[PDB]
Order: sequence, then C-alpha cells, then structure tokens
Amino acid sequence: QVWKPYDFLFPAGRLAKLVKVFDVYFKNFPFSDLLNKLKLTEGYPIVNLIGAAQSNRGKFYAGLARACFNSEAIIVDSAIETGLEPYVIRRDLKLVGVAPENCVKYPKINSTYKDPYELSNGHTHLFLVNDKDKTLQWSQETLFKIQLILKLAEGKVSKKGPRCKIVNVLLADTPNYLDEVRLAVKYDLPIIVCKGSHICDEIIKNSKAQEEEKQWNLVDDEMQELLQKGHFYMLDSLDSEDIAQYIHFFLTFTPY
Amino acid sequence: ILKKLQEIKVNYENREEKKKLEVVKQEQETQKEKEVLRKQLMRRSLEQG
Repeated sequence: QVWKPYDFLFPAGRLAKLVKVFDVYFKNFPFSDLLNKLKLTEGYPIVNLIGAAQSNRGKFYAGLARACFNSEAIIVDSAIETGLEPYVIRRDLKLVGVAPENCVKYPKINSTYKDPYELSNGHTHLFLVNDKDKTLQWSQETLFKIQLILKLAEGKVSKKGPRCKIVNVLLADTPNYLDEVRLAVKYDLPIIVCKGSHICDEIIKNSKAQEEEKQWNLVDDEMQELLQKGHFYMLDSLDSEDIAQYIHFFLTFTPY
Repeated sequence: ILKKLQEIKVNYENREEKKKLEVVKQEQETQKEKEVLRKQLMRRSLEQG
C-alpha cells in the first residue's frame, strides 16, 4: 500500500484527514483512488502558496481567504502555521497541507510552546510524504505537491471539461521556494509575486527598475532566468482587496 | 441409605464449591470494568487536551 489515510484530530482544533504517503517516487501514483477516498472528486480552482510560513500578512490572508471562498477554491500550502488559519476555519475553506513527514512535528496537547514546524490547526487535509528510507527533506515533496494540485484541478476523468484554473502565490517566507517555482513555470502556471518577504520585495523592486539599475542580492541566478521564462505578476500591495482581486481574476481568466 | 448419604455429601460439597467460585468471578468481573472506564476516560481527556 503506497498511501494510508487517517483521521487527524488537532489539539483544541478541527478534525482533518491525514494521508501518509510511503513512497513519493512511486511510478503512476494512484491520485484518483486517493482523491475518491477523500471525496475530493470535483474539479476545484487551486491557490497554491509557495514558500508559505508564519508572517505579518494578517489582513492580506483575510482577502485571500475571501477570494478563495467566493471562487470555491482549495488553498494548498506546506502544512505549517502561516496566519491564514483563522480565516480558513471561519469560512470553512479547504486548506491542503503537503510536507515531508520528517520535517514537520505533530502538535502537542496543551503545549505552551509552538514549534514553527508544527502542523497548524485549519488544515482540512494533510499529505505527509515519505521516501522508502524516511529521509525526505523540504523541496523534495514539490513534485508530489504539483501533481496533487493538477489532479485536484482536473477532478474526475469522467467530467469532460478543461481543468479548473490554478494560481500560484509566491510568498517566499521560506528559502525553499525555488523548486516549486521551477515546476510552476514548467507547467505554464501563473505566479503572483506578493509583497512582504525580502525575496518578493527584491523581485517587485527589480521589476520596476530599469535593466541597468537592477540589483540582485537575495535572488539566485536560476530564479532570474525563471522570471524571464514564466508568467509572473507583481503585487506591490498588502491590501486585502488587492490580493482578492488578483486571485479572483487569475482563477476566472488566463491573461496569456 | 448408603447411596443417599453419599448424595448428601456430594450435594454439600457442590453447594460449598458453588459459593466461592461466584465470589471470585465477581472480583474478576470487577476489574475489566475499571479498564474499560479508564480507557474511555483517557480517550476523552486526550480529546479535551
């Protein structure tokens, strides 16, 4: 058995579905059977958060959650606390976390100290991925995360229709964003670069600068090449209404 | 009469045997209940944190 589903109860929190994947490199992973068992069988619009971690973006996440609610979109992140959780819980949004099982901790009952890599309350579905040797690190789950996103957007094969729209939101609050951006560009997916992280602020600043004035101090050369090849959209706002308008636009229309 | 005396002896022994076993059985039954209760308690204390 390549995967096993569980009911996961967050301490003082919601009941989630937790799926352990025992081999992330398994050829032809049975996503159809997995998603049928989770009742995730419709095609859903997807908002994928790239490099999501704990950040001071509170009102921005309220706008993002509103746009996802109005579009019936599933949010996909890295299963750790981001500050989106209160808005997701209140609106009954589907929040899907994908993480390596070895890189995350299970929440402790009545713990006075939250670990920054603890699974956050608000996730409705958790995908904990492993290799055979249980040595998986951050970025190695990224291929599984994108394949899951593509299958969630396609839904059941019997629905003859185009897949639902997928938008990526580059937060870059963690340094491990590069592999996920590389895969998003490879699948021709739109990427919203959101203000608030040092990496995103540098990208936005350099997008407005003339070529001769561009200074890259934090962004790797590979990311600079990806910015020319991919569909990147700069959001120089932390306003809840501006992110909601961007997400709603990209979930409804493809501008390229 | 010898047969009747032997029946009376066997009935006395059987009545004596029939008391104590029931008492021991009640104590054995008396445990198990604590384990079931304690398992329910532990599950619910875990749910309540």
